[PDB]
Amino acid sequence: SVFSERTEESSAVQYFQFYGYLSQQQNMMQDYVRTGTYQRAILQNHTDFKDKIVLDVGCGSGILSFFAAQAGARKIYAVEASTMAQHAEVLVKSNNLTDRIVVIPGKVEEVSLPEQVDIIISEPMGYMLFNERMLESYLHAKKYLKPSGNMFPTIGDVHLAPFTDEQLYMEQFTKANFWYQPSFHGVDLSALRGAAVDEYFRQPVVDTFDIRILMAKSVKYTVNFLEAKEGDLHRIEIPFKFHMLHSGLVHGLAFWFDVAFIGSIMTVWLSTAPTEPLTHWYQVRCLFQSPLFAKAGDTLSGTCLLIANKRQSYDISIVAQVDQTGSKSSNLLDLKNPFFRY
Amino acid sequence: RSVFSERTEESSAVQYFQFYGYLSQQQNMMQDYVRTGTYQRAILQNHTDFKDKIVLDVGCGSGILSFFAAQAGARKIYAVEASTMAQHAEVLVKSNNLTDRIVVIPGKVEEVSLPEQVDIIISEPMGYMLFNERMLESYLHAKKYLKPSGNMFPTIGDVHLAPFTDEQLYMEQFTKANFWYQPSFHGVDLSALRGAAVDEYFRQPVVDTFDIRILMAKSVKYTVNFLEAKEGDLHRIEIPFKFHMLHSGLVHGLAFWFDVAFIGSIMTVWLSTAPTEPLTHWYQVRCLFQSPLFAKAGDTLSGTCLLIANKRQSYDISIVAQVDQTGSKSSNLLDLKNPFFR
Amino acid sequence: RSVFSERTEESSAVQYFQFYGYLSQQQNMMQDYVRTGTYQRAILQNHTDFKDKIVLDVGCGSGILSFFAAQAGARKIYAVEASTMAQHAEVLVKSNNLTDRIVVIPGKVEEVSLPEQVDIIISEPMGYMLFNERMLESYLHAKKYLKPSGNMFPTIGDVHLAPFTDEQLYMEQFTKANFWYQPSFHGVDLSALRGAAVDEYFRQPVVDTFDIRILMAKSVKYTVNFLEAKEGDLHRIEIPFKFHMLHSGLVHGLAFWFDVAFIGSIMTVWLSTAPTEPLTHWYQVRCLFQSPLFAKAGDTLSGTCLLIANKRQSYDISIVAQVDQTGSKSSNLLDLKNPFFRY
Amino acid sequence: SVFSERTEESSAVQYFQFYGYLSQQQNMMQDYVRTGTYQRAILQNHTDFKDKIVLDVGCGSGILSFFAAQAGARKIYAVEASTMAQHAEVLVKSNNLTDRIVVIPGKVEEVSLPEQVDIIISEPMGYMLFNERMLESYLHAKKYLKPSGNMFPTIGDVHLAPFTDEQLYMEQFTKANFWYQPSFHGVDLSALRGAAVDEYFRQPVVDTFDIRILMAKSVKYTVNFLEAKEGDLHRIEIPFKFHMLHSGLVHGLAFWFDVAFIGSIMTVWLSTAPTEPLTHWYQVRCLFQSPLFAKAGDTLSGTCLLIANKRQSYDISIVAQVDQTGSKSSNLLDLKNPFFRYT
Ligand SMILES: COC(=O)c1cc(O)c2cc(NC(=O)NCCCCNC(=N)NC/C=C/[C@H]3O[C@@H](n4cnc5c(N)ncnc54)[C@H](O)[C@@H]3O)ccc2c1
Ligand SMILES: COC(=O)c1cc(O)c2cc(NC(=O)NCCCCNC(=N)NC/C=C/[C@H]3O[C@@H](n4cnc5c(N)ncnc54)[C@H](O)[C@@H]3O)ccc2c1
Ligand SMILES: COC(=O)c1cc(O)c2cc(NC(=O)NCCCCNC(=N)NC/C=C/[C@H]3O[C@@H](n4cnc5c(N)ncnc54)[C@H](O)[C@@H]3O)ccc2c1
Ligand SMILES: COC(=O)c1cc(O)c2cc(NC(=O)NCCCCNC(=N)NC/C=C/[C@H]3O[C@@H](n4cnc5c(N)ncnc54)[C@H](O)[C@@H]3O)ccc2c1
Repeated sequence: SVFSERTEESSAVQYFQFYGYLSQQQNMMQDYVRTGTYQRAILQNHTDFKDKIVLDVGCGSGILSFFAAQAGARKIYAVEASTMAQHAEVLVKSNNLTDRIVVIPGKVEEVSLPEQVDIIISEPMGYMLFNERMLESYLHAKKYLKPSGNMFPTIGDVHLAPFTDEQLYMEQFTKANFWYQPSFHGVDLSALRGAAVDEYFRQPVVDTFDIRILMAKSVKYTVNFLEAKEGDLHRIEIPFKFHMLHSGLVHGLAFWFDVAFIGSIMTVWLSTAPTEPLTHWYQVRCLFQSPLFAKAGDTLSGTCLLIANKRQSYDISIVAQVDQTGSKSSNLLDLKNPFFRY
Repeated sequence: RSVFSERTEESSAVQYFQFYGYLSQQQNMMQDYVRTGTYQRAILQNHTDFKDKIVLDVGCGSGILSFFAAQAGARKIYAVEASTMAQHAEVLVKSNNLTDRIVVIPGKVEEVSLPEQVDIIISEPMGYMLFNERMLESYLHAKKYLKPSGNMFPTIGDVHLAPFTDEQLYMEQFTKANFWYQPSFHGVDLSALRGAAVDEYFRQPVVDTFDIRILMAKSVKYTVNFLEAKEGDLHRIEIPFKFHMLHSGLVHGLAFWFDVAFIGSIMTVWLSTAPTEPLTHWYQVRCLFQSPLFAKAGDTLSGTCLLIANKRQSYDISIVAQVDQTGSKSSNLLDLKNPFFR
Repeated sequence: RSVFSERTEESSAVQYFQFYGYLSQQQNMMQDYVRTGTYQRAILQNHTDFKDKIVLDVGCGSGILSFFAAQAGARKIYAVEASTMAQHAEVLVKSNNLTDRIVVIPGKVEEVSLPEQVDIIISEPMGYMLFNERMLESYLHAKKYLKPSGNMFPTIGDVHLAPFTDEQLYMEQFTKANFWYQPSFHGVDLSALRGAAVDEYFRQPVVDTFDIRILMAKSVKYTVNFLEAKEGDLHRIEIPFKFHMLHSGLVHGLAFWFDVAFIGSIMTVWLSTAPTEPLTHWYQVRCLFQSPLFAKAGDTLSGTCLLIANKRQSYDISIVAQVDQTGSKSSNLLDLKNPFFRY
Repeated sequence: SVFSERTEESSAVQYFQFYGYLSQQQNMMQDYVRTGTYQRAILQNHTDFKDKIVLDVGCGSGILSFFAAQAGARKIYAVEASTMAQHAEVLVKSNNLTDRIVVIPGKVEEVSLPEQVDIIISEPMGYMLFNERMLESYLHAKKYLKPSGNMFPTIGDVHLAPFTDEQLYMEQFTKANFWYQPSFHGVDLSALRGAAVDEYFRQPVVDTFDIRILMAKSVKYTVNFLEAKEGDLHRIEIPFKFHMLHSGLVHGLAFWFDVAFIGSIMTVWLSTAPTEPLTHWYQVRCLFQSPLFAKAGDTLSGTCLLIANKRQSYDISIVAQVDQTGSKSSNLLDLKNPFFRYT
């Protein structure tokens, strides 16, 4: 299948094992911004659901399918590949909805659906939007979507902005300097210090921060889920030209995302921005190896290149320069192995 | 088709060795002064066990124990390591001018070939609750390279189990599970999953430390003598216990810690992870009962702790316990692979 | 087959009047200075409502309110009491040389005969949560003896409801019920009864006091006007509510208190059992939800509190509540007759 | 029936309602002395149960029946009159014992059993042993007992001893003196002071005490359950002659009880004595209206007369004198209305 071809088995096993835990479902469900917004998006756009056929991609415990049911869906196919599928079945029976919600265990790339659907619902967003590569499963599911069918969410906006955080930058060196000692219990560890620094710099930092560290208005990269193909997410090139609002050292780029549910009655937004209440997605920061000095009114230009890998994540390549001085910085980061700093 | 590969799922092995490939994890272990200092003291104070001897270091990581063996006058030390840390160990051996004495051999100790038999094996094979990671088996497997009358460091391991009362720990885990009691979470009845949620939460061993005043009886000790034991002995570990209750109250579960002893020619040195001793990176481990047992001071609490090895480099733990005077019984099944770090 | 006997099981009536027969219980009530002092102030400061008037004292107990009516210049006071306390009231009337003004009439006010109509009725008919004991109906029944211009003291009653958060109260009741979770209590599996145990514990309204900082929204008020109401109005009491949440958190249930007003010709005097006011022997009452509802500040929590009168001189309480924004719902059934005294 | 003839309906309703609550079962079950001793008595005398037919009188949740089952009983009839019967049925099913434990709802005086039993088990003891008059239901149940048959418990011993407790005595007057005031909000209450004192003195005091208040070795009254007839408990006369071990004022008599399970293998005792760990039976003290002065070596003689009433309790008459001085005291107490003093 399409899933198996783009995914290493060792990664898939661990991934679905993780999503098998009720504790993880509870964690997601307790995020009121997440759960409450999905409910509002679905219920306030009830005419998009009333007597319609629905597909729920990666349904977990089934919450979104129950929201679809509350909004009057005739039939809902809830697909889930983890062992959570069996717990969803239990809930469907206990809530007397066996006639309306049909749980289908398996990958959405592998299962068969009996009929085409009017609307697809899912929560395919990982850290930095793209992590987990579930957006591709969501897009793959459009083979089951009728012409003029809708998708919830309809679009996703990834936001990038440059930040200054001297303490975050310096912390990498302080940690690595453990190895810069000539007699640790009689052993000279200094030769490994450079390797430790490299290791810490490969890790994107998952944490939140005060918005006062942001040095320019964000640049937005939009994926329209109605129009996009799976293929569009294998190589994601995000050019940026930031107009600097403050002078100082730029230590890296900060990432967050919004999604929009574009219904017939209204558009509802779910934001993970640092200006908004914290979600279980937090925000993500990728450091530069060396900070770039910019003055207010300079432009900081470059590219963020995300290359999909077989571990259900991305290799991140960031190149940036201050156009006025020609000072340049790169970094290469492994999105699969983030540092949780919070 | 090696012994390691036969008892280990590939997905588990990949993740395991990836984890131990990170310098940050080496640093974490090395910064435990009780662990690093005690290993150094054990080796150096028993220098005649090392002077002009051949040594095998099983799972050497960064190589620290091999450097200690060298400081104590070892003629030759084979340092085996299966993670990518092997390459960093090589770097340190060169940078410390010890290429004549320390030979790094990358690979699993079950798979590599050594040119000669050794006088002594050194390792840190202990995981959480001693047994986790199933590295004790690799350590014992390595005895095929040990000369007759060869020694092992550590020489023996003692696991200790004792009943505890901790209402706050119990209520915390119970309170989390009770999230799934709600009849109307955004209009959805979750209560059918409540039993399954409780099972999941109570299946997790709790890794943290505690005041010794929670212990309700003198510990029971199970000893593994590394000189005598075979790999096979660790596939199924049955630990009988009969506790003489020193205090009345609710027993919420069993607490576990371990000591190891380095039995040298000059002296015996102990490394203890007991709650009476300074904290180590092993902490201590508590297995909760789903329902606490009431006992009076002077009652006996008897039963069995059964550890069954699995292919994820850990153990399924079965605990059966009863208050003999009343016949109040509790049985519980825990997944040592998925601990809760408090 | 009086009105009292028809609405009341004999076993409940026996126990009820036996309880109110004890001097120790009278002392308990009389020692509440807020209660005794406020009744005295209401009566004495409205002396022209009593001066040379005929008075009925419904459920007079030891007779204290009748003595207050006498101090305020009443010509004649009929003091009705169904418990054996009637005989102790007679003793006090003689010992205080008021035999010419206070006439004790033993029996239920639904059963006795009074020789004439009265200008004003006085009583303390309020139980826990106002309605408990169903004495408000005896008080209203007594209006058959009231002249057209006639007044009532108290004149009106306001019941207040507000949502509260109290994790410790919730966990306490839950922790007690969880005794019945054990799979091996001396070798016996009790877990099949766990649901029934929880129902039983959560069916009990909690009588005690609390800090007002647990209240999560402004109270909703339900008013009974004693001058206008009929006995029948109290058989089924429906209290709708729509709370505008002032704080985010888990709502563990609803808190209840009441005020009564003595609306006299000279002034109105209030007796409040609110948690903002000094403690009375009525305390306050909390009905827990079996499962708490999460609300955010600015949500609305709407539903109904339905009180259905029973033959045990109390009410079956039905509470249905939902957070409108999420549709999270809780319904609960409580036995007001069997409260848990937590103080 | 025999139960209905000796019991007022209003008393029976309230009584069985009380025992219907899981909270009350839990209270009793959590008494480790009670539950643990019953289990030990049954299990350590397993040959009295192995393949035998058993009757469990007033089984409540069924715990004693489950102990009988653990000891190898072939069949157990568990009789219970409260709504707890239905909860017991649930536990029998949940513990897969429907083939061995048969719950029979109703009064043991009214139900039918299909066959005679080898042994009766029960917990018929109330406060001071006799309260609740359940001992009579237990004895009544012997109509179902085979000739060889045993009873668990087999015998009950009530203990009486004189005590000195000045603070307990004085406390009655301090409480009553609330009424000894000439102007309580303008009302002279003093006429009721004597009546308040009388009321407090009619109540037996349920709490525990240090054994150092006891002024003489206890006197024992034994009921042998194998031999006694229901009738024997309608009028219980307990003569006493105490040989005073200490000088001082005797303020009343203290009561506790032991029961013995006399099995084939061993005798097991359950004691509620003040020398033993506290149980949910506590101990009971009946005050004298006036204390008696005695010197060490004097004899304090008299009678405790318990007269059964239709409220499932006893009217207690206590008469005592110091033989050397002829100083005499009486008291009359209502066992149905005890004062729970324990804090
Ligand atoms: C190498 O090791 C590491 O370095 C590692 C290892 C780890 O495990 C780590 C875990 C971390 N945890 C963490 O904080 N994550 C944040 C998540 C927040 C946002 N959550 C989501 N909304 N998730 C998306 C929803 C998914 C659902 O859809 C189902 N589904 C997926 N695909 C299919 C398909 N094809 N067909 C059918 N159903 C499918 C799936 O099963 C779920 O139910 C952090 C770091 C780690 C590092
Ligand atoms: C939420 O996420 C989870 O679910 C999760 C779950 C978890 O359990 C987690 C556990 C955590 N930490 C942890 O465990 N701390 C206690 C251990 C401290 C001390 N460790 C040891 N001394 N271990 C043994 C030494 C091994 C060395 O030997 C090498 N080696 C092994 N085998 C062989 C072989 N056959 N041949 C050759 N070399 C071999 C290996 O590469 C190493 O260098 C942290 C996070 C977790 C998260
Ligand atoms: C077993 O444990 C339980 O289950 C339980 C359950 C409980 O509820 C418990 C309640 C407790 N205490 C309590 O409630 N405290 C504060 C609230 C009381 C505030 N006092 C009042 N104002 N009440 C109303 C006034 C009545 C007077 O009027 C007389 N009267 C009534 N009706 C008529 C009639 N038709 N005709 C003529 N006279 C009548 C009556 O005889 C009195 O003299 C304590 C323990 C409990 C235990
Ligand atoms: C309003 O406040 C008050 O005025 C008040 C006044 C009070 O006195 C209070 C007393 C309190 N506590 C108390 O008493 N503690 C001492 C007793 C502890 C040990 N109890 C027993 N073992 N009881 C004997 C066994 C009974 C079981 O046998 C069943 N059963 C009985 N007869 C029959 C029959 N004929 N047929 C079939 N089944 C029958 C019955 O249903 C039960 O399951 C608490 C509160 C109070 C409040």
